[PDB]
Amino acid sequence: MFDPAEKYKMDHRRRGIALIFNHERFFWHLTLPERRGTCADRDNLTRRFSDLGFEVKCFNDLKAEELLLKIHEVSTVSHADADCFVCVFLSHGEGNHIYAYDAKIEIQTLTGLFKGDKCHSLVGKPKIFIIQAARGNQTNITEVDAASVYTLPAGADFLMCYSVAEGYYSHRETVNGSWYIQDLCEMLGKYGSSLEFTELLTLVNRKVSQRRVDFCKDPSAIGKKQVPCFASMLTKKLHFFPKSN
Amino acid sequence: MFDPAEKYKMDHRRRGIALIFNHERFFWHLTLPERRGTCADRDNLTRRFSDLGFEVKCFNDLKAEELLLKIHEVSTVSHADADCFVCVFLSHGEGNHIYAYDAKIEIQTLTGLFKGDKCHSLVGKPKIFIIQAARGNQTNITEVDAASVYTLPAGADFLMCYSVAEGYYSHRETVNGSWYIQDLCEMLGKYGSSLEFTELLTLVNRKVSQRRVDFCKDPSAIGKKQVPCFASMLTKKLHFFPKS
Ligand SMILES: Oc1cc(F)ccc1CNc1ncccc1-c1ccccn1
Repeated sequence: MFDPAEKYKMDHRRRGIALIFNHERFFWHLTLPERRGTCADRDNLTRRFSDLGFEVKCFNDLKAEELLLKIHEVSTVSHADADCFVCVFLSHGEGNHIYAYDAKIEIQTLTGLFKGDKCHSLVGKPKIFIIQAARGNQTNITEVDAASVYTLPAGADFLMCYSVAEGYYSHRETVNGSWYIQDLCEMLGKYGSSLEFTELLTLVNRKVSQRRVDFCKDPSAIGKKQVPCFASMLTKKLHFFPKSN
Repeated sequence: MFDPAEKYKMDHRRRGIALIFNHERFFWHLTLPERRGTCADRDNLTRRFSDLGFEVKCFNDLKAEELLLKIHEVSTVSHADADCFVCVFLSHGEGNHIYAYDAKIEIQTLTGLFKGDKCHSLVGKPKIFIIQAARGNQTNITEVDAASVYTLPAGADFLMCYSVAEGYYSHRETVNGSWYIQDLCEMLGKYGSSLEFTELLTLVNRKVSQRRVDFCKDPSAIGKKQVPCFASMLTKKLHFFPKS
């Protein structure tokens, strides 16, 4: 009775929550550059996830204490009547860390809040983390960052989506936002409501990888290709078909 | 005109090569245990990949020099007439490394041989690495290893398939072989020729994660669940439809 086309049950009362932690500026003593264009990423994601039925909650430039407080709140609330959970980090990072305004936080302690034991109401439901984070260097310009955040998985029924893999480069337009987020949001717009979500992330991999880097205004940006990846521990096909209003 | 259902071109003369590096025993001074049951993994993979049209080349207990020589040979040969490339490591590992018989090798130097620049004849073609490697701890029994190998991606058009993620445990039956390889090989057998390959790996994630660990013969094995993962940098849908 094992079914090769089994779908996650996506017929709960609510789609669920999408958190977006948006980080544009950092405490002076961290000496991290501003992420001009991140607000376009935040707004584009808010529209696309909202249109798929998510209750989107955005937070701008939280300090570590506030960020840990919000994400613990969301993890200890009931998801019993929700299909799934989405969490987005738009920041700088290094290895297994993301930067809040004032300090780095271990990604595993954030994903850990939504694992089986700690969040019973999300057991067997998709938990999707999207991470646009790279190394902070030091009218619509393209800024380019080295990959820095480990493309780690997170546990049963987690999907971890990364803007860039080791040895590649992350691009952000200061007005239009991140290449990865622009291409993710275009694909959510056209295909989010019909295509299997990993099939859609594969389109994003193609779109981002096909962006040409041979004729760049800045000569030092030439050859710096971007290739995203995703680490799936999903156990079923994931669709975001339109819900009953 | 951008196509949301675009498939990798899988209509070349040959499917391509599948390498399987099978490591059962290790140099005494490494203090690594034998991997009893790995030969079942090697044989099960050989049958399933052969049935999908791969030219399977197996190597048993190569030392670092021999392993680097074989994999460099395969990387510098023409893949122009091939659909794709598969490479399987059945060994112990730690972090960024896999064990040959005598020493550890950086996984990135092995995958790096098949990247764009270094292997022009595989550009735009799927490069699939399958890694059954965990920490060597010091009739058909179940041995259990802590996850140890980083679940890293490689580059454009690579798919990296891992038996186990951080915090989970890898299981091997000393006769029937690894849980991950048994479930992978069952799914290749039933669905390899019809299903999209990442869809099939998702079935393997479910099969392996549903294997119960509450009533184990060894009490210290209770609660040690196994969850695999894959890191995709594929740009299109990957199918292994029967060739003609
Ligand atoms: O994936 C990236 C991305 C990068 F930007 C730079 C390096 C890597 C590869 N490292 C890993 N990838 C997956 C899981 C764990 C690690 C890891 C953990 C601890 C120490 C080293 N690596």
